[PDB]
Amino acid sequence: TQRIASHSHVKGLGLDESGLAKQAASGLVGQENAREACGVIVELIKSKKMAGRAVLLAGPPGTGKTALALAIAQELGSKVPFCPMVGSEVYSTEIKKTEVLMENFRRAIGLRIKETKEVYEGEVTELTPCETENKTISHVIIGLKTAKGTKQLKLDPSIFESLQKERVEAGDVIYIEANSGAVKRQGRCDTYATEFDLEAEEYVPLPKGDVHKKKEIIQDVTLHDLDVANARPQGGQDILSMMGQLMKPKKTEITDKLRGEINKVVNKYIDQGIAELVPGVLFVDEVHMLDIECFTYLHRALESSIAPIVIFASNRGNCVIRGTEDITSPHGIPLDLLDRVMIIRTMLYTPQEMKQIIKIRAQTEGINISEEALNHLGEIGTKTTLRYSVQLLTPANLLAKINGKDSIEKEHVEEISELFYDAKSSAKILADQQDKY
Amino acid sequence: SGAVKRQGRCDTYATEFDLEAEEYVPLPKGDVHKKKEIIQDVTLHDLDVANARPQGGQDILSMMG
Amino acid sequence: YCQLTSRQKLLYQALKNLVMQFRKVCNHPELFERQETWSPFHISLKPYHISKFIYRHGQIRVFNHSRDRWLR
Amino acid sequence: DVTRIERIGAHSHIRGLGLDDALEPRQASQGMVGQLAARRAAGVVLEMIREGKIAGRAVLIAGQPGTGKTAIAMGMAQALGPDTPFTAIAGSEIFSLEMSKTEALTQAFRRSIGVRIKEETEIIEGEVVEIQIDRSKVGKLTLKTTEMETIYDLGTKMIESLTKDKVQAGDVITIDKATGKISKLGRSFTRARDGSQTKFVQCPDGELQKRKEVVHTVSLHEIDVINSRTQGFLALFSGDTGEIKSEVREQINAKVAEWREEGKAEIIPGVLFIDEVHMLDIESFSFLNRALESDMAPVLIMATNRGITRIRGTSYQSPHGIPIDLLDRLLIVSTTPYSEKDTKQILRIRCEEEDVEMSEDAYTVLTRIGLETSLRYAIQLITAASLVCRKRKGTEVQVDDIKRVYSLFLDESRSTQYMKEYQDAFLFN
Amino acid sequence: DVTRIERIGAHSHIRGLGLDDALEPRQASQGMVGQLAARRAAGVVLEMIREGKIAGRAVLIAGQPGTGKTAIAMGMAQALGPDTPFTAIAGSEIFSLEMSKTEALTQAFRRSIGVRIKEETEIIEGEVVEIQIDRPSKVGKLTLKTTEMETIYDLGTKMIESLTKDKVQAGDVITIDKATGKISKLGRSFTRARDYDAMGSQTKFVQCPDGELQKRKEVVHTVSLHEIDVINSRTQGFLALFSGDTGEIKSEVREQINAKVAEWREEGKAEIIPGVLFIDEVHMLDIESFSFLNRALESDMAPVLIMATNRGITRIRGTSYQSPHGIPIDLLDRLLIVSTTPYSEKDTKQILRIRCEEEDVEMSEDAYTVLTRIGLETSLRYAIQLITAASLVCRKRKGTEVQVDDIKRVYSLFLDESRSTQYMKEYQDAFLFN
Amino acid sequence: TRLKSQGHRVLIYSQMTRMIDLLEEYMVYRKHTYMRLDGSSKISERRDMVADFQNRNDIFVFLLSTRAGGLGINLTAADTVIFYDSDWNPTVDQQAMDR
Ligand SMILES: Nc1ncnc2c1ncn2[C@@H]1O[C@H](COP(=O)(O)OP(=O)(O)O)[C@@H](O)[C@H]1O
Ligand SMILES: Nc1ncnc2c1ncn2[C@@H]1O[C@H](COP(=O)(O)OP(=O)(O)O)[C@@H](O)[C@H]1O
Ligand SMILES: Nc1ncnc2c1ncn2[C@@H]1O[C@H](COP(=O)(O)OP(=O)(O)O)[C@@H](O)[C@H]1O
Repeated sequence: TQRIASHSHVKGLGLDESGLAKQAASGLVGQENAREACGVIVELIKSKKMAGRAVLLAGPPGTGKTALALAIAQELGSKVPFCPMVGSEVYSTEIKKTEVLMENFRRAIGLRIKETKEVYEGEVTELTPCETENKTISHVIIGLKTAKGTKQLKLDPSIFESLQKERVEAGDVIYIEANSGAVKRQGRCDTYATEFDLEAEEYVPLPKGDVHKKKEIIQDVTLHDLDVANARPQGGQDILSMMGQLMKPKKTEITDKLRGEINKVVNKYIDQGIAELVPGVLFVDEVHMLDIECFTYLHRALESSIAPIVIFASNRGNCVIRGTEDITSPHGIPLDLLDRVMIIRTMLYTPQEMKQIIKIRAQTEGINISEEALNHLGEIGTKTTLRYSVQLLTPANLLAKINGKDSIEKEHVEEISELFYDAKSSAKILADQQDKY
Repeated sequence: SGAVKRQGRCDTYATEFDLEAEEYVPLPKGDVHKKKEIIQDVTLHDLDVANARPQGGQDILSMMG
Repeated sequence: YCQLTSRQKLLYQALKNLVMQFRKVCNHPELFERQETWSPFHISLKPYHISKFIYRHGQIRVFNHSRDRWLR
Repeated sequence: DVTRIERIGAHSHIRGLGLDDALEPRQASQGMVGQLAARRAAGVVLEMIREGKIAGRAVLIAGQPGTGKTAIAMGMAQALGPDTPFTAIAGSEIFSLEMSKTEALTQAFRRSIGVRIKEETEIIEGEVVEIQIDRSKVGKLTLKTTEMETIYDLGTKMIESLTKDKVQAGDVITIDKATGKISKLGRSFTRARDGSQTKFVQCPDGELQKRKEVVHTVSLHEIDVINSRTQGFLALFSGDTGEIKSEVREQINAKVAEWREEGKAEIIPGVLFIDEVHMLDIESFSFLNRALESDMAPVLIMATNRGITRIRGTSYQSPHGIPIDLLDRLLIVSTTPYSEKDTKQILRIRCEEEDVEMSEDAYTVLTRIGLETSLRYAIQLITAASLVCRKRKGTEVQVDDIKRVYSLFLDESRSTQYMKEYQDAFLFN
Repeated sequence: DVTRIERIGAHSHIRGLGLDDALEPRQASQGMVGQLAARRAAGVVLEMIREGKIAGRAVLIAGQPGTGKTAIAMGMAQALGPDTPFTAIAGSEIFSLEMSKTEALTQAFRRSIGVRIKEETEIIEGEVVEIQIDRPSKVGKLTLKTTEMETIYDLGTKMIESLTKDKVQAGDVITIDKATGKISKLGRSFTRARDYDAMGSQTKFVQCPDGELQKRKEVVHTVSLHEIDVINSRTQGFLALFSGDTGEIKSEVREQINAKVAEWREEGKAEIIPGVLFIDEVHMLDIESFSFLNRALESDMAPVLIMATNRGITRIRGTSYQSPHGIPIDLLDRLLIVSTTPYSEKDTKQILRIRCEEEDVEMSEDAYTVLTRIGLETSLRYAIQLITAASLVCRKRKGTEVQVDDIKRVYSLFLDESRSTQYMKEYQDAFLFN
Repeated sequence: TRLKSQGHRVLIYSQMTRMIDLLEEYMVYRKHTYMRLDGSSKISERRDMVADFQNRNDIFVFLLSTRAGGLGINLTAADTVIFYDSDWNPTVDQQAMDR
């Protein structure tokens, strides 16, 4: 089955129709003000009429900021593209640090495109090139045989170059498209498999239906994928496109002229109405790790009119800005960007609310825990941390499977908590032996 | 220099075809052969650059370049 | 007794959001398309436009071509 | 109803820069309110660039954070007018591993300046009634327009171009007499009867064959890339080009100077714009001086929000985050903060731009929020307030809903106050 | 006398964790001795990995230098079994000038997870009787012989191109795949190759096969997610795997690979198995890789990982503030800490006794007193090196039993780090950059 | 596949004709010979297909429908019968299995 994930049990924000936050819903408890605050945010993203908005999440580590981000990601649905990003990902040797942040917007915004394609496919009965004086091939003559009928068509020397590229021979089934110009080969027909007792080529049955068929194909592509396709000529029918296809795909920066041309052609597609554009959501975790230069570019980036909504996550308080060497700023974010972003306050969980999280996670892991072990795990959790009691669930279940008990017991929790060490106790032990370290 | 450039087909031949791809220009005025005096100055850096690495600018029509 | 699949659950649940087509689609996905030919999306960009003057006087090889002869 | 690529931003609520023939700014014009002296100086700079008789001059914009000088800069860019070179860059964008900082800044100075060249070419366009081809190959076609009807004969190359792209009866196309590329613009309504049916275009009018003058503006960086690389379109669009030799650029400068001496073409100075220049390296800070001292240089404007701050790379504290060498090279225009009376006007025009209906108590309390806190925070409050009003189903925003949004989102100062209480639990306080 | 590529090593003698079915630690088993707490915890993580129902978990091991923190990881590594994937990486290995550290981390996480795929193919194996080819398309026949049955098959165009490309002549035992199309020549027949042309080529000989000519075989393989991502990212990049030139793979391709692998798991043709990622001396890793590791561990495909920390209360590289174990509180609190108790005097004698059976060196009873005292005053590693060199000098004296005088000889030849520091203090003024 | 090591006769009863066509297209790629029985082909082709079932080579299975396969006659060599689903009629399973 599916591997259990830490955030897998979170199905969303768990909000009612009035916008208020229920006590326990969608696998989330507490943070009523945060969830109720996000209830307007999901209505903004679903409204789509506003852009260039950034919402910062401020809270202690382990308070579910990332759970709120992924909860919004699950609340908006699968149609709304959601792009996670970490502050350490923007550093790359191939491209500049700014190009990553600029490409994350095109990768955030999604686009739905409907493409009408005309298809010519079937068995090839005869293929011959024409000969014209300059010994050059001006035209190609290829007949097509199908169960419905036979029709002879003429092809261009480029399509013939793709056929000879695919090693197409008489008696094989091929796939030909017009607008794209690419040529595919399905394989040899099954009727000829009897002449050879042993053959390397696999056989496919003869397809059915008319040779020429026009069909609509709805595909979802991202403006970053379009931006890379227009950036480098990886695909194509050109021999240089084949050589570049053999070359290594290193990352390169995209010019603002190409970006503006993309805005032009996509704007024309919107004016035609064939393409449907949907806004994306860009998530940034560990924003305090981002450089002051990345924030400097984020000034113009967030002020951009086409920028999708960006959510930030800050788990730290006042800290020195990266690269400044002197000035320290609240939440690791300088006052310039911090003035623009919208801050959401997150509060620590209460001792009563922690036990419910321990119970929900214990049920998610598939473990049966008695009320005594639940109260003990809650007690030690409030003594140290929630993450510790969350991590103590599985090993105690393992000891239960070893001893044969159907449920966890106070001796199992006591033995597991005896084996594992808390960060506070370990940090206290490091003081006595610190001289030996 | 020994270079060869093609300006286009003569204007007198433009009336035979109603549609022709080749452009047409009038007969250029002036002598067939013109003697002029040109003094060209070339820095050492351009020479050392062209001779430093293989030029590869012989034929732009090549796909490998 | 055979359990259903993701295609049967999506086709059965999404259809209720003739009714005999559900009874015919319960055992196998005949109504919905299980196997459909897929091809990557091809995009063509407007070719670059360069002026005639930019073609004649555009390149720097035509000005230094004699100087480049002296380089050879 | 369809969502365009552009959406309402901070600078998008204003269109153009309101001015007068006497250069006396109105209180509210072209969406902008206040800053009479700032709009007057920016208007003087705009008239200078529109004159374009000089080159290599810099002017700096200074002001407190939240004064909207970036908004007056983008509004000046909108009021600049079409068909004029403009470039917007940031101080942090010039840093790249692919290209050097000097080649990137110089590349920006190249993209800013541009050249306008006018030509003339013979292009045929119209509806094609019939096409006949006999296989060398000889064929004739009929080109019909509303005014006149003509018949043409094709050569070998024209027959090849016709057999390359098949054209049916009565199709409006554009045939170029120079390159030979045949492009089909559309299909006639009556002739297209009896297919894909992609588009329909009416029969053209006027003379069939005309000589059109093409006005085409090219960029110096564009020409430089085209000449340097084998294919300058693949170099520029691919982004692989970098570290272009300065000798080729100098030769191109001399050739453009020869073009201006011939007078066949003209050069149009561009407008460079730099954002967040308070933090920048002394290499670029020093290179701007010589780049402006060059013969042909575009007119640039730079924005610095911060005040006196230590520059990057040195331990010296420069005034306005810029060294005195660059400060003395340009003129500074300072902007004053917005008045309380102008705050509610900005809020009202943002209600008209964002299509939000609020009350006078809403404008009053939000004006108090503009007095105690920056206006940007209020502009961020109303946007989330409209949605809460929609959830309340009311046709007008209420102060209670504004209190709900104000309870949902907190100011940076408030988050600092709570972060002072929880700061010990936070990491690396 | 034959020496393999593997040689005796510090952690190489451990054959496993030495655990019972109850998972309770045994004092001496599978080459490991002592430290019942960390042995039991290692049993918990081994049983957990063998369960494989939970993903995205991190286990940390801390203790004093010389407590066997690496010996435990090698114990679970050898006790995990060959069929389960295991990966051991170091913090300095993920640092590279070609690719980013975070990309190397993604290669580690996607590298630890193994994928097992089974393949059933019908191949033809027999001795060639005759080979005939007709070239005008070339059409020829191939006659084969086996002890059970003699067969005759017809060859196609691609088949003749493959055989002629492989230089196949009559009298060679070959293996042909019908579906794949590959041909592999195993050898030649003794009797059929006894009479050959005057060329006289001597290469190899293989006996005639028996049984059915065409048989169905099952060959199982395992492919890494990083391997598939490199192959499909480089567009026929099979050479880039061994070349290592690939880097900075796009994330969209990785996402599509994850979705396609999930679809393969739904189909049941391919199976996914968990894997272990061992990291030693993680305290020197940059804090950026920690911030990326905390959020990157939340993925469903993120395997469980095990880190080790030698020291504690030390500032992180790139930051001026000290943190416990050189790790931020987010990660340190994000994973569980397992402390290792320092070894005692009683266990040292048994550890030194393991080298007697491992290295096949007979040790006298009087050598364990002085050698054990050297193990108490100095490092157990220096005690093991003293055992090795003591056995070398023992062979130099040609004795079967170890003598104390030889151990005194080695102790006179090699000095402890503290002693080298003591002499380095006397000669330190003459030394450079004192 | 478990019946392949056995090698008995297998008959498939399908109420929908499209499922029989998809069963023929899926069974054609498995190199498994079979025949389809429906109300489409003529009584001559159905008579030849029914008369060719005696000592049939390489064909271990047969395709049938509710009414068409449950029409009449008999299958002598048929043993294993598999029903795709119910025919929504009483006794139709016993009558279809009677063939
Ligand atoms: N309100 C909540 N209800 C249920 N589970 C929660 C809640 N908040 C946090 N969690 C769980 O706690 C775990 C750790 O949270 P974490 O991501 O460390 O929070 P933060 O991102 O604020 O540091 C998450 O896997 C999440 O599922
Ligand atoms: N003339 C104006 N009229 C109305 N609003 C303005 C004007 N100038 C600036 N603003 C407001 O200021 C905001 C942007 O301010 P910004 O340019 O970031 O200030 P600063 O340049 O000091 O950082 C916009 O949201 C806009 O609504
Ligand atoms: N449990 C054990 N059983 C046998 N030998 C051990 C054990 N633990 C450590 N050793 C021995 O101690 C020597 C040094 O261990 P070392 O690698 O310094 O431990 P650590 O990695 O915890 O510092 C190794 O050569 C190893 O043979």
